[PDB]
Amino acid sequence: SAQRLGEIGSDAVTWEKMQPLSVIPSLQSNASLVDINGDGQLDWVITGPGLRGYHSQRPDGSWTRFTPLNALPVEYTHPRAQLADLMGAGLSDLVLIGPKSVRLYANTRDGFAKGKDVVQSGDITLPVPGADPRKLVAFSDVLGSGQAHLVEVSATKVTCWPNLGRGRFGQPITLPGFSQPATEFNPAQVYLADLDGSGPTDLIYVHTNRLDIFLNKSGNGFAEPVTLRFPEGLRFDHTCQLQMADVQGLGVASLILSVPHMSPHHWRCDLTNMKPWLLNEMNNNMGVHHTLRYRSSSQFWLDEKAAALTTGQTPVCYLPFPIHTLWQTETEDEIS
Amino acid sequence: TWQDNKDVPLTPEDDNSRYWFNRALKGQLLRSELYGLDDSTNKHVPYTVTEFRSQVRRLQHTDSRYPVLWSSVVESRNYHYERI
Amino acid sequence: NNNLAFGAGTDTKTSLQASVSFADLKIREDYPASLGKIRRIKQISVTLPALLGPYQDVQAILSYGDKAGLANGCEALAVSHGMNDSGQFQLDFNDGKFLPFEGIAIDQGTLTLSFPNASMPEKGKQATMLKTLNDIILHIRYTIK
Amino acid sequence: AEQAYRWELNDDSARFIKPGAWQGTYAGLLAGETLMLSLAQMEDAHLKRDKRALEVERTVSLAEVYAGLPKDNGPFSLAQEIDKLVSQGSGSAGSGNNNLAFGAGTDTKTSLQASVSFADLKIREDYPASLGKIRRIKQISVTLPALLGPYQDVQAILSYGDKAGLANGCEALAVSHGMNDSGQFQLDFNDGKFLPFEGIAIDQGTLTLSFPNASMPEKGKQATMLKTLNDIILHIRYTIK
Amino acid sequence: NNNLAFGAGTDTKTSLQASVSFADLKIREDYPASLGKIRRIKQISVTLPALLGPYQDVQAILSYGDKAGLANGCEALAVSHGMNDSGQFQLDFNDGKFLPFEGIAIDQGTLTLSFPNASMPEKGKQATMLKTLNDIILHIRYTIK
Amino acid sequence: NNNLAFGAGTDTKTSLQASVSFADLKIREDYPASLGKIRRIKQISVTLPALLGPYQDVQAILSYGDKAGLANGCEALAVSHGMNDSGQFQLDFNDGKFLPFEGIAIDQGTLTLSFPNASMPEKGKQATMLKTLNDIILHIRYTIK
Amino acid sequence: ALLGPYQDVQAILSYGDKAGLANGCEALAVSHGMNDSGQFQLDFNDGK
Amino acid sequence: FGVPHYDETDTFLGPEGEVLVVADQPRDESTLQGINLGATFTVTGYRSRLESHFSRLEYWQPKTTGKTDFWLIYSPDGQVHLLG
Repeated sequence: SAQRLGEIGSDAVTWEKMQPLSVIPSLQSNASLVDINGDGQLDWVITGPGLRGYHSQRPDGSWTRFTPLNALPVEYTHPRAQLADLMGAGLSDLVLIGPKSVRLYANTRDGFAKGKDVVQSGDITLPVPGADPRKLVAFSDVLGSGQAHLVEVSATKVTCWPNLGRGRFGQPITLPGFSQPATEFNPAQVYLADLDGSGPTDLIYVHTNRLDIFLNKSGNGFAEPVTLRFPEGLRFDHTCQLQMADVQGLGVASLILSVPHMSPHHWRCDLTNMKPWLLNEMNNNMGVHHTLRYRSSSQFWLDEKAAALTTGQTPVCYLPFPIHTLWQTETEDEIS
Repeated sequence: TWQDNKDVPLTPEDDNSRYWFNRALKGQLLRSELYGLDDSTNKHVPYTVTEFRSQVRRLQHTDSRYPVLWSSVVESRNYHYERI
Repeated sequence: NNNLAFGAGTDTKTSLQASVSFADLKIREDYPASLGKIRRIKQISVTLPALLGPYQDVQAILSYGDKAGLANGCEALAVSHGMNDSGQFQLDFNDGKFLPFEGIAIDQGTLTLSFPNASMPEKGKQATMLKTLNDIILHIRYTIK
Repeated sequence: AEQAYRWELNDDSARFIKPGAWQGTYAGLLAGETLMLSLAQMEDAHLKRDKRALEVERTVSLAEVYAGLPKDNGPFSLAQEIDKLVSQGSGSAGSGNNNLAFGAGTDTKTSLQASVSFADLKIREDYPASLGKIRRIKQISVTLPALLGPYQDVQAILSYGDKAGLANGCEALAVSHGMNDSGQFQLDFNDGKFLPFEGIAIDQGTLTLSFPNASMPEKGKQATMLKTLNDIILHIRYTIK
Repeated sequence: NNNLAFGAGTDTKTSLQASVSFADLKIREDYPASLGKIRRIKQISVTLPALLGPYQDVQAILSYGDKAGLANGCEALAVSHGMNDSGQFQLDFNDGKFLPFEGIAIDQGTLTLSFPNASMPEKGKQATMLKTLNDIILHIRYTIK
Repeated sequence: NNNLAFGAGTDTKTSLQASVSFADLKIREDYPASLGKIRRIKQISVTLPALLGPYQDVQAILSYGDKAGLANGCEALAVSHGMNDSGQFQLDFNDGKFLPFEGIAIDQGTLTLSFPNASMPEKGKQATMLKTLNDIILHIRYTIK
Repeated sequence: ALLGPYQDVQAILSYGDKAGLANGCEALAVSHGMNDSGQFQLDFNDGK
Repeated sequence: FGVPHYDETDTFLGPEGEVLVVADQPRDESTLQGINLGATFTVTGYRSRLESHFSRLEYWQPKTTGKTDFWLIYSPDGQVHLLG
């Protein structure tokens, strides 16, 4: 788990020594831990020959005993089937995609709805994930709208089909600014993340010893990439991983690379120390200055937890949302 | 629950109802203390204690998915200790 | 030979049946004559894009109307789960025995899919499930000689 | 071979082997040849009786079955009765052949077991008679939707108490982890031998599943794992012919 | 031998064909002559990047333009989906029989890939398939000795 | 025996080879002598952490020592993806024939891996691929008798 | 979780009373750490 | 919870950001403050799930086909507002 490193209130964060867990969901096969319910908890969802259900990882570190699903699509486990929020409910719907239509089963939280075949209009042709090894097809909020859209990334352009709900997509648009040589381009090197943090997802391309960040101009194309360099020896190859998460509680994902070779080695790259675009200063030009500072809710949790560790308590966080809160402000009198 | 224009004590049925009843109170300040921070021995007692008791009155429950509730502080306290 | 109906047999009256003519599917026209005129079925798998509840299993059988010289049991296939299903617990193209429907020309004949306990008002069981079904998909594996 | 023949075909009237192949008078000459012919005849009959039977997978929720017992039989919630029983090592639930109890044999007194009849499962109703009258079990798997401690496994034996012509050892199956478990480290249908329960009729007979050391007062082991078990699932593969 | 064309045969005029020489693929040059000279194909798999939806198949045939010494049927391969596809429902290098195209020297002769019923004015069934075909990828398994 | 070099043979000058000494690897010292003194290679697989395009192949041949002590072909192994590759399209320990390098004592000799078309000025293809090669990982399966 | 994919375990599992075993069945090689065995392939139907 | 259906099953929110529960039974009305609306409107009263103001909201729908719909709010202080 994660823990406060050092003194309570310190910004440092570390990890706990791994512990075996006292309760294992069992039924490990044909299953994964996802919030299928969309309840703010993770459900160890199992599927298969009479296997239709889940166990729930409760926020208090415990488990809900097996609960069956009310309805599981036959196609749930179909190759190429996706789980994505296409209803707009924040729930992952089950869907299959072909160039002119999609088949969607709405997530009703306790199972899925009778699905429907959604025919796309006009000349809108959807990308089909897996259709072409040279291209990346993925769902992402490339428009910064709060909804994932269907996007295709090639060496020369990014094409995106807006999510209009219920599996319907809008007229595709081109988002220029992304570019790699066709020879070098490989979807495996293409990452998506809102490193900016304001909503639109940035496009990231990884090279040995370097990384190109193409900032997403709110769905209007991309900025010329910023090339960052990796530290000496931090080479990157097809076995190497790249993770992106707000491991620092800054409200901004940091990038983590790893080299599995010669024992796993890991590196982190921060692009900030603070969340971009929050309002952090004010001045009335009459001698009064204000400054604001913010901290993730997850940092406060690390401290609530740390205090409990000294009092012998086992508190529970009921909020799996690393959202910033206002932490500190000050008012300065320029005159006195 | 509001019945025949009376404020009638209610045991809020099952979890569905309990949920809406408790939900209705979110954000309500329940307690507040003002405590000085200094080197005196008075640093172990607040100057004041403020408390609130909130309530929820059920008004309508036809479309049971979203019962109509109203809430307020039914009562409150203010204790003055002055760190004594 | 391209229809829906309940079965006529006494213990099939509550079984919903669907049927199709292979001739009408015109699979034959999908390939040039010059590749050979012998086009025959090796195996058929079945997909049923419906939803199943906790213990809701699929009760269905796919069968060729006219046994037409087939070895015993080759006339039909069971369906249990509905996703690229088959009439056998292990599908093996090297089994050594003939597979269901093997040797039937893609050219003709009527194939039927039976759904027992499909009649809802008569206290059906599949009937509840069938209502969630959006299509019936066949996977016809056939060869050309 | 004759017995195997009869078992596979659900036909015990069959006979190919007759006495007298060995004649004392002639010192047994041609006794071998006599047997070879009888074997060929058996083989022929086999080949002409075989068919590609249909494979039907039918799962079973034990809880549904117990929950659904007729009022007269006394239905119950499996999960609830189990918990009472681990706490009460002397109790019982259900009736007839659709019940829960600690086993009566000395070795089984701390073992909690459940039992169900095939007659109540009524699997036959799933398909028209006209599709094949013989309906027999091929393989039964077990799933146990319960929680386990760190590295704890779960112990149970699935068995058929009506053993008759069933091959030696095929009267029972081991369970260790659930998840479509079985009594084999490797399930192989081309093993050449019969699987547990293979050849048991769909319409009748009683199965039971036994969890040893399920009695909580005795500080057993399954007692605490059973506490988290919400159902018992069987996956019964059977064929129709 | 490096071109595209509609076929000229009587049942191929609506069939779009692609043809490539082996010689121009310059496979041989990948390795030193000192490594071995007999360089022959064991198996060919095919990928057709295209927008084929969940249940949309593709009818395409790859064939050798100079059948000579090949066992019957080894002159061609049928593509059904185009995702590392192959010449059989089950691939087994231990099948016991020769695979399609097995034994063809890596730089001799030519291949042709057909897309039947694909001409748009003729309402070819595949015409809309080809509109999304972004490449033809061959996967050639060959050996050196 | 622990070096890199371009080959001196007629068709090897544009081919870069790497080599290592078994004696220096000292796998032998990992286990006690009391376990048995005979330690021999069963199989070798290769991983080549690098960044390759969707259709970019690796061109490399693994080879060992004095081929005189080996069955024909067991002196070398092909590398194509660099992903725990064997020199076989199918790896099978029950093949019945010896695997490449099978029976070589882990104690001695030089093993090498050769990349053709690695000289950049000569427009070698591996020459640019290799700019991203982070390592060469050998996976040696060997046994103690 | 002892080792990553590119680290090896050198260890041997053995049984004391080897007298009733076939030669080599007295021990198991350990090198992977994840439900491993002392052999590169495991087959219960192997004739040995 | 997803894209609206643009039919009678839709849940609406009042300006404060809250679920509008049908408060009362529908009635027809052809005028507003004496204005002939040109269509018969079906009028449904609404109330927020969590009360805090007791304003009444109405959704007017053009029963007579050819007109559009609208919402009214009747404020506790006597103000009336028309939207959309």
